[PDB]
Amino acid sequence: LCYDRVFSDIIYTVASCTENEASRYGRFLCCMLETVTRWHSYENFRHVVHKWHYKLTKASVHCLETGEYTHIRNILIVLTKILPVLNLGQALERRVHKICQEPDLYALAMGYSGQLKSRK
Amino acid sequence: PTLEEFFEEAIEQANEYKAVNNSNYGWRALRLLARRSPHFFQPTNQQFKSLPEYLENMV
Repeated sequence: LCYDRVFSDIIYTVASCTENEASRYGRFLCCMLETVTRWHSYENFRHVVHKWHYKLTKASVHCLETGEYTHIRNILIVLTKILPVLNLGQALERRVHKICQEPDLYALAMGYSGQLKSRK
Repeated sequence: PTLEEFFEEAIEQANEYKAVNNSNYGWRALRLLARRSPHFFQPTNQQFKSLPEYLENMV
């Protein structure tokens, strides 16, 4: 239940960070995420971790395709921190659209897109 | 301000030029809803389209 509530409500907690508390929040998020993916692999657990990843990427695209400067900045630095198929493609397309639509946010978006292309 | 000295208007105003349309206040409301308002971490999960919609319901 704790992991559920941490993976679900990600949106506003991310939106409410002072440009580096988003980094400190992504650090712990990626730590517990790599914990889950480590002791993940088992069928029901595979389904529930699929649901977690789905809710996470859904909140991510929802926060990216809209939700001006503070939201997109915080979610960009967080997605960079948790960087280590269809969901990945959709997130990459939305991030590329947000990047091409555009200062420093464009640089962060280009860096995240490059990291995603490398980790493709 | 503890949830009542801060807003003081949202309850009294409930969207062209309102107060829940400004991010410089909506951000601080999200910073204040973190310390208090136990219904913040509550698993709502209803996919509110915009932050003003989620914010007005939490006031």
